[PDB]
Amino acid sequence: AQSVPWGISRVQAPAAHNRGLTGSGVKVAVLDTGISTHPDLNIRGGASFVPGEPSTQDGNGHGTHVAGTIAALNNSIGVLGVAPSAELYAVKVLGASGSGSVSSIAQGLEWAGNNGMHVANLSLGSPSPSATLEQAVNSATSRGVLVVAASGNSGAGSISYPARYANAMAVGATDQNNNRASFSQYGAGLDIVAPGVNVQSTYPGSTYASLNGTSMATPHVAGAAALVKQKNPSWSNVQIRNHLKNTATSLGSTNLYGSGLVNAEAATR
Ligand SMILES: *S(=O)(=O)Cc1ccc(C=C)cc1
Ligand SMILES: [Ca+2]
Ligand SMILES: [Cl-]
Repeated sequence: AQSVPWGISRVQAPAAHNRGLTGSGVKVAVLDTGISTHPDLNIRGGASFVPGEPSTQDGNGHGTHVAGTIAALNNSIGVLGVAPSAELYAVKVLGASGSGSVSSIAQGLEWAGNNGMHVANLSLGSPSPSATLEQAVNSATSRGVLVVAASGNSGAGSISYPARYANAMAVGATDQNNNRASFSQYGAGLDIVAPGVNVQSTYPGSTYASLNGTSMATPHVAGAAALVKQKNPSWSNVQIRNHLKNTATSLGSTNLYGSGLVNAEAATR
């Protein structure tokens, strides 16, 4: 049996699926700890930039979890992604510990821009800026990648990097009441929010697990971007980003929520 995690329903992905929109034909890179082989995922390719971890399999769990929020397969098992037919790429930039470097992350962004990705999900970041990282965000953006990044989990009213950069689409986290999760960073540069509490997804060991974080919110938006790109193949990264924001549901101040809660139904209508 398949179930639909609450956040997938909250962003109204099923309404898009019912119009034939699944993310088919859209390439989405998950820049994270890898993605493990899993019967509810279809991994098309990828690359590793973590020295000593040359495989793209996931020794941590987070990247597999993020991948399933984007793209868990629509079938009779497991869960269901926002964009269940997205073409899914494992771009390992963080090791099994959950950390990498700005260089590995930048290499993953450059890979995305050199390999035809439409969306790059970066459920990662730091409170400090990075010139290396910034250059790579801008380069990927110039190559047509929509960079979608987590705002961070410190609870502060400023957002972390790379989400803070103008050419990243910064995503904060909401709870089941459509309030900002206490940990979700907010403030200048915040673009949008999505579910990030008690998010069930695919997990290594061919299982399913729940996590909290802006890392869980981000892939809802990356998946919604893929739905919008399938509907509107000619659109740029900027057009997709703007449309997601323009069709989001206001939840409160722009400082706290950006444009508000992503709405895949309104974005694909
Ligand atoms: S996540 O699991 O919520 C991990 C994570 C995401 C983002 C940052 C900073 C932007 C840090 C950790
Ligand atoms: Ca499934
Ligand atoms: Cl729906």
